[PDB]
Amino acid sequence: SNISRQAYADMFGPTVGDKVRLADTELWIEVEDDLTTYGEEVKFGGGKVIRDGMGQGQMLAADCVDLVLTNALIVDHWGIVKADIGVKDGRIFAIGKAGNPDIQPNVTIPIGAATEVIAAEGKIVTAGGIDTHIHWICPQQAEEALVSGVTTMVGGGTGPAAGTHATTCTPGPWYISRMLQAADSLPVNIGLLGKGNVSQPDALREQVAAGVIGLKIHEDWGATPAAIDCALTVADEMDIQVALHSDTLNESGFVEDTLAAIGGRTIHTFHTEGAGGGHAPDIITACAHPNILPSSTNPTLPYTLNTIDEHLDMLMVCHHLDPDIAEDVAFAESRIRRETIAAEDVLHDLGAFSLTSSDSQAMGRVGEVILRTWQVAHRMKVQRGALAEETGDNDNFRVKRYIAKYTINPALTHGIAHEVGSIEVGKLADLVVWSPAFFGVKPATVIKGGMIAIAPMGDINASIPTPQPVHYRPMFGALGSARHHCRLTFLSQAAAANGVAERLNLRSAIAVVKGCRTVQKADMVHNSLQPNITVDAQTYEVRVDGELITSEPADVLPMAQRYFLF
Amino acid sequence: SNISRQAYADMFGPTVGDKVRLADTELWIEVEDDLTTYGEEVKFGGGKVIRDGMGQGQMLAADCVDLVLTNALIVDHWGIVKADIGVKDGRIFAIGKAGNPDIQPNVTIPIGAATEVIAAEGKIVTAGGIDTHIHWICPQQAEEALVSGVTTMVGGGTGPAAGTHATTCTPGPWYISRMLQAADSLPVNIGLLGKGNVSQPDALREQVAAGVIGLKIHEDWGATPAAIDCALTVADEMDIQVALHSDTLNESGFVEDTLAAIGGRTIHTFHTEGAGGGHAPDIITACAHPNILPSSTNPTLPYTLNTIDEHLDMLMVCHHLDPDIAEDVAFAESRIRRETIAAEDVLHDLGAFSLTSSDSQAMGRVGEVILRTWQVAHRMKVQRGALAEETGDNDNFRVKRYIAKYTINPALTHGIAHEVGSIEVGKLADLVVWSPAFFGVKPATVIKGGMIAIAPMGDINASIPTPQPVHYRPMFGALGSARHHCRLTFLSQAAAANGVAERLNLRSAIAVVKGCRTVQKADMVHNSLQPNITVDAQTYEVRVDGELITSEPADVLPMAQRYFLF
Amino acid sequence: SNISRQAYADMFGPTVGDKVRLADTELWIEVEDDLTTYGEEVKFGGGKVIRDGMGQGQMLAADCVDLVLTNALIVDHWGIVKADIGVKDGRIFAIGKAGNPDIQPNVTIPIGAATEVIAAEGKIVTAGGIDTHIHWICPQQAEEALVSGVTTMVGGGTGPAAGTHATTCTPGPWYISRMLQAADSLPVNIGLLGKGNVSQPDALREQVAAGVIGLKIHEDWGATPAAIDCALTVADEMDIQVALHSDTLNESGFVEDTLAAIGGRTIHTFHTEGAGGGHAPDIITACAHPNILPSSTNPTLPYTLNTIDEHLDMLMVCHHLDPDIAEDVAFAESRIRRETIAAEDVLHDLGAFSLTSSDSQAMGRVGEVILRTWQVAHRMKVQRGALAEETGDNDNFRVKRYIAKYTINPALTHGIAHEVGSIEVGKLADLVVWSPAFFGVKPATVIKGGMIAIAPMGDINASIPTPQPVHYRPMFGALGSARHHCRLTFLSQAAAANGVAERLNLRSAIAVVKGCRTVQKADMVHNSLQPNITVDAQTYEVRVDGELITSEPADVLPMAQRYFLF
Amino acid sequence: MELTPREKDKLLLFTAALVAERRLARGLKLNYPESVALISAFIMEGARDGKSVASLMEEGRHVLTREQVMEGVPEMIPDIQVEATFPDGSKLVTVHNPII
Amino acid sequence: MELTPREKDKLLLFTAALVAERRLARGLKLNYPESVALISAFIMEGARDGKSVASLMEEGRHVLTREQVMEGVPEMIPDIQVEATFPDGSKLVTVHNPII
Amino acid sequence: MIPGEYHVKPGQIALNTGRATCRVVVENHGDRPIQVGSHYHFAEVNPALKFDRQQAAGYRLNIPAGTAVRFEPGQKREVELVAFAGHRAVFGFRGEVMGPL
Ligand SMILES: [Mn+2]
Ligand SMILES: [Mn+2]
Ligand SMILES: [Mn+2]
Ligand SMILES: [Mn+2]
Ligand SMILES: [Mn+2]
Ligand SMILES: [Mn+2]
Repeated sequence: SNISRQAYADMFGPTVGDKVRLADTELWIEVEDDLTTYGEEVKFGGGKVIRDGMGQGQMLAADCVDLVLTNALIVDHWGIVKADIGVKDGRIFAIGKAGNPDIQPNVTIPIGAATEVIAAEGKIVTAGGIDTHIHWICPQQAEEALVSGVTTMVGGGTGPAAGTHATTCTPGPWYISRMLQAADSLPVNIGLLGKGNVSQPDALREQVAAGVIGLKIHEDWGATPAAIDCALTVADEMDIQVALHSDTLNESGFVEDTLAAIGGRTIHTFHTEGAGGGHAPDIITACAHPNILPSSTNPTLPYTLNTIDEHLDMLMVCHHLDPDIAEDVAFAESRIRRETIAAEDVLHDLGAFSLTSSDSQAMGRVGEVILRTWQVAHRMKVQRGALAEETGDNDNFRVKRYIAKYTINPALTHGIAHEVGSIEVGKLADLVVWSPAFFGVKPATVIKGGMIAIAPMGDINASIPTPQPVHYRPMFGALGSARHHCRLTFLSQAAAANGVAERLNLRSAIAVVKGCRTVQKADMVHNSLQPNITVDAQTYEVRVDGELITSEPADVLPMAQRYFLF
Repeated sequence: SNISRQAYADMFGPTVGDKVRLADTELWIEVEDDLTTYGEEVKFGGGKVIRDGMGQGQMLAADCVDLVLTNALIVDHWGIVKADIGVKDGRIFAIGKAGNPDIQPNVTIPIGAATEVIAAEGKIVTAGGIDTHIHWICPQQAEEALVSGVTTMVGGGTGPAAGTHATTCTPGPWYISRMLQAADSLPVNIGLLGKGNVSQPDALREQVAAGVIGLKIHEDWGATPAAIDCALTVADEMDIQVALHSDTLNESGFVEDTLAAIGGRTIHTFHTEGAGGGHAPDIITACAHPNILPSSTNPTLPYTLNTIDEHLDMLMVCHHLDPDIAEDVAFAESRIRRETIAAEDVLHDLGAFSLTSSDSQAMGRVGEVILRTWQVAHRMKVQRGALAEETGDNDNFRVKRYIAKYTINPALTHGIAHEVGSIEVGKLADLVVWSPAFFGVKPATVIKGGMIAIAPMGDINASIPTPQPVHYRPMFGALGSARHHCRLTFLSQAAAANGVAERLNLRSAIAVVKGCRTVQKADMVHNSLQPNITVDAQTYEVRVDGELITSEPADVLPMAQRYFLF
Repeated sequence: SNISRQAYADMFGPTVGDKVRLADTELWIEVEDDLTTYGEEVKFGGGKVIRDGMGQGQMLAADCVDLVLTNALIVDHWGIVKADIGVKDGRIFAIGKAGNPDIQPNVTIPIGAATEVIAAEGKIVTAGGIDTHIHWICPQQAEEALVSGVTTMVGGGTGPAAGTHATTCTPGPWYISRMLQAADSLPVNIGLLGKGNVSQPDALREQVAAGVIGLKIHEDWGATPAAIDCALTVADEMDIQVALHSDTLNESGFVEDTLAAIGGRTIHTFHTEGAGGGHAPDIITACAHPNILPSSTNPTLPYTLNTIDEHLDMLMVCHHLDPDIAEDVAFAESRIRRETIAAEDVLHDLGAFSLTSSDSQAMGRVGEVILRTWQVAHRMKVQRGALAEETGDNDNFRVKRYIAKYTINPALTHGIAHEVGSIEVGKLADLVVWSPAFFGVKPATVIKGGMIAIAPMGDINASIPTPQPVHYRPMFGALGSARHHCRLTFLSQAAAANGVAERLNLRSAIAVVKGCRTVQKADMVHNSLQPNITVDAQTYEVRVDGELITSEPADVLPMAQRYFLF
Repeated sequence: MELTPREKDKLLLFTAALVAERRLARGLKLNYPESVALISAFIMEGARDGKSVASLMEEGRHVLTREQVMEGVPEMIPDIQVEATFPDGSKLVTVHNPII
Repeated sequence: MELTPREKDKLLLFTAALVAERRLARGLKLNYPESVALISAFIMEGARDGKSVASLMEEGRHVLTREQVMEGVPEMIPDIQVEATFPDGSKLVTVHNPII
Repeated sequence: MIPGEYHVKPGQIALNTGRATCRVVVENHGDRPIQVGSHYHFAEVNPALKFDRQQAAGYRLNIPAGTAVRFEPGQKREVELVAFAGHRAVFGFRGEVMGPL
């Protein structure tokens, strides 16, 4: 028949042309396309469409999806469209029109007896976040991150030890094997980084052979040109990524010396702004090179009123510095610059910085990677208006540019984009369902490998799952063997060949990293800008093409006091 | 010598002829028999009987029980007797007189070095409850149910997804295999139900071959006569049970059409009263047929002052209905009838309804199955007095009739009575110890497969286990491998043959279901009545043999505000 | 250059000659030696020593330690020295000078790429406690004990059952196998004790063959001379230890009869003072014999103002006694003697009592074994001054004597000293890091088998691990397979040979007990005194060599209200 | 006490309500979680007192007003649901559009 | 409410603070854990009110004095740290030598 | 400012366009109410509804997906049907076709 657009949205979610506000921000998205056939939408419930002989067919399991997310508003680097998502064998099967081919038209995602259903109408579906800057200080970090919407965690550490507090390094074979084993107990995909600070290649190769998918070069372990060059040599020959936290003291040379030692080889620079570490005060200039994949740690995102006051003490504790030792306090202060902190926000908006990470419990907040990326986006719209690439009256391009920062780009940088990072067929089903009012803050459902791992849950004894108190509790996807079957442990090609998974008797699915050496700044989705950026050695001012880059500190932000109890 | 009856009861628990009040209800039980030899009772403690050469013998492990529950007051469908319970190899060894044959008379349960002891004097021992209407919305439901005294859980679901919120279905091979694997992490015996709504038999057979012990036909997935007939055909050939939630809308026909499609084949009707779903308004008439095994979901048990007011919203949320869509609200209201709600209580008291279940988080409370069954029993005594079958001045028969509702009858209906459901030799040792003051509300000890799985526990650091705070905490029977060894995963005969447990690498004990097709209304212990029941299409009045059936709503109930903090 | 002693201590911890106060007690320790080379200390942090080519070398994993604890103040039975601790393969590698041999002198513990670092400067490192008197009433006891600093737990039980409430016995093969399996889920090294009360040797041998490392003889199961002699015969032939809780009632004879039945064979007497059980009122005289290894349970340590008032009710509940039964209350009172309670404190100070244990939830507090041993030490210094063995102006000898009570001595007594009990090369890396202000009360880090298992942890979402709230949370060493690899399950030589670990499919590391029969009072480190002790049958006065032994009850104690919230 | 898992879960709701209650007292405009906890705790004590389900479904809408909570909060809470032990057992209370 | 693990963790700090707050009220000299909880809870409510980080780093040192806590307690707390949601998001507050 | 608010553009959606339809007068002769779904094969509804079943062959209700049309006892009303598409193979319901058509 005919139905008004409003009633339609209330029933099946927004369609082409409708706009939606992301949480309590100023960001608006507009549905670019809708893959449904009007009047043929599948809906589940009493007397609804998905029923035998109607929206559900007679095909066997092999011929129908296992899980269907009906009427989903997909937000991904590739588009903001309305469609049905099909999941088969723990992987993204198709993005199309679900239903029964027997009686419905254009059905690309067949629903059968074997098909479970998740109603996504009026919700936003995104890929699970990927944090490539984890400090394994405590296992409780995984639950915190999973609840925020991050399904993959890469980093290093052995627990609450001095080395791990300061650096993302799982030192050597024994600690690597132990962490690889302990990873099985965690509801997130994991990848370990070893200590790359050594001038003897065999000491690095053993670690890669033991299982790490990358090597962290950290100044606390001595980020000298010899160490850097050494890690990059082994990386080049084993197809693993190198993450760098450069020499803040300028002890072995300045930023240009580090850049020279790197020698145009692929590398991931952590906290490229510098507050989290790096050559004082211009490590930020690294974002200008093609072999550099730059990222920001979250405490400096976005520039706000209390950012500076907060940073000094935070610096001290993480790096085991002494507030009484003059040299220890001067080097901490040379690290915090209002100038570079303000510029970072803008450099993100332009696509000069390509990733966002946490730096969990070592100058970073594990559950605020997504939340802060959107707070930056909001502030940049407010201050700088629409991007040059925007089309139409929405912020669709700014959303694609920012979502890619914690999804696809991190996945490309660490060589796991073939497995995760986006909602594309063939990729593991790591999805997150959000209610528009809580986007980026508190997820409605967090799916892992095709099974819900964590979700808000009310009174276990209630007559429905909605009565208070409602708080995040672990679901079946996080239980014993189901968990193993729904998570990935990323290994290096070498470790895989050596049969490390068999020797350690790892129970989860194994995935291998590849393509870490060939990625470059230009491959970073929507964030490939290489600016002619300069930093004034005295005033610390950041300039791109001579023009001054800067922003103002926010006094109030969205996705903050309106959603949290504390 | 001689000892007064009172002092005797205070020392060894009540004996033949003594009466005990169940919690704060009006129900009284009277010890029908005592299997001890007066003066020869075994008691454990300092200077007590169970000691080397005295109440403990010299026999090897193979010749003595592993666990003995001394001086237990057993309440089961078969009797209310005082005796010692012996447990060997995780199963009920014997119900008799424990001790040392060397010096004591009539010892049937030998106590040796290998014998652990649980003092049950002054306590009531019952079999563990069996809930055959579980919605696997969250894993936390198992702990809630176990604490209430239910040791076996049958149902379906994949977690907090639309399909599971509304129906008890684990859709297809992949989700079945995943749930079967996740089941190992749970401290209760489990059995899964697949989605039976399909008109192609092969789609049902795969699910049975994948591991389900039953098929749920639900109206939300289309409970048409074709779907019904299809599920029953496969059930008949694979010896699995079918649970039905009929067509409330009368869309495909009325209750008589559904009954006709069933065609005199065995079937379990969920919430036969109808409020939880079913042909409006007479699905309740199904309890008159011999092939129908009828059960009630707990929110309508018993009829009280707030029952009605509560139901409308509860209906909406569970089935994904819309309060603004007229058709969605009319069908919810056509489901709630004061008339049938009142009649249900009485139909239970008579033995017309044979089971009680929860319908966990989908119009049911997981931890109130036992609690509500007894609240119904109490209210029925209060309103209708003694049953025609009562003998003596006690409520012994009414207790046997009601306890069977959540123990043996559910076990018979789903083909697992050979493994659990009652305290009989050979059955798995799933027992629950209760203090008379907390019967049906809060258990003293919950035993699973011979090991305590959960119990009230005080200050872990205290000098004794009794100091506050005391709350239920998991014990050894719920830990890793001990848990696997103490729980059962029920498979279909087909899945067992296909080596599903080996392929999925399930770690728990495996049990197979059988005898699902041959059970009938007449086999339901103490609840085999087939009444000539009619429902008035207009007034909704329920009549048995023309006489009106009804009861009054309670304003206050026992086992409620006197025991709970919230 | 030159640095003042104060600034030196603030930077690297105290050195030779400095004194440190243990928590808020009157006990002072003085650094006896320092194994470092001044100016060559290794320190980790930004710009610190442990960096590539500096304090970190180029050697492969096989040639460097996995974990190094820098600048640790070691407190052990063998000395109170300042040194670096190296850990390799989960075991104590060396106690020396860590660093890079390439540029540093006297390096005995090489630091390489594979080396993780824990900063221990300004902290006290000790071996993990060993409680040989555990009642497995609930699994939650392990976390409580681990947090207090006890890494090994020996005892028996099947959970919250009458037998376990009263005695430390895991009755027979089935319950033994079940507990051995459940032990894998626990973060502490475990060893089980079987029920040794039987006069048929084969009934004891089966239990030893099933896996117990000892046999508990308890009066509640009949501690007759026949039972005692029987257990000792099997112990002698299978190299397992026997723990005894003698006949309090004097039913089978007096203390001398029990001593006679023992017949000069090795044995561990639990709660030798008697309040926790034993021949009334002189079981305390057992500490005079060479074959007796005496220990105290913690509630009577130390003698305080409320000790007596507290004991009567505690007695009743544990042993299932009746306050109305005269004989049950008289025997409880004959057990509590101010006289022997006061003497116990002094007998410890002298080295007559050699061990301290808990007796968890059966007249003992699981998390107060360490805490109370030090409270006794403090009170003894206060009342009796320096020991005859003290040298210098410190309490170094009293600390070595008392620490051995819950570390090495318990390890020797139960035949596991080859695996744990002290900080010596080759032993498993079960270490505990303490801050001087919280010594004996709340640990900074608890390491198990080379991995941190539990530690104080702040806000998981914070930018550093220190923000509130800070409370003990489990770390990686307590997760799945990592846990299995870091813990030990002690088996009897027989069970090991029978392939019990393979049959039960135990996943943890297996260790075997040996040398249980050959240990004697003289082998107890710093606690080998065999006093000519007598107890007056009427007045209960304890006398050693005719002189009266006694102490006064404390009104206030350290490590109490200053550290606890409740 | 023998507290079951559900009684222990409601202690969380109660504690969350103490937080909101104190803030409302200082005169702050409550946020999302604060509002939910405050109204939910109100209903539980309603049941404890013995008020009927129908009575509470009404009174629950008069706990907090639109001028006592932050902007957008009322629209974020289309309804509030909580269960408590009434004299006649556990019952579900649904308050529609609690904040006006 | 949809409480995350961190919001639930802060409920522990808040409850611990209620304990200390009541004891201080009876006029007791607070111990170690009590002091930490009391000052930490003070700062959280500071953020809720909207006070800046700098303001709190100061005010936090005037919550409890040396004569309100047991002997040795001030020296056991060289600094106090807690994070809360300020109007501009989560921030870290470090109070040095809170007790004087 | 309303968190997550929609800004639906005004207008209407035309449902099931370009498909054969037909009107049918239906009368509920039963004593109990009957409610029919949008995708249910009309020709196989409850036998108590009286209408030309021959015309409703392979048709369903021309109503927005997921909605229903109720019929109280004795109710009579005209409804609009729209033709099934896809393979036009009806399986299930009352089992009257179980195949193409
Ligand atoms: Mn860094
Ligand atoms: Mn970092
Ligand atoms: Mn139902
Ligand atoms: Mn149901
Ligand atoms: Mn004892
Ligand atoms: Mn004991």
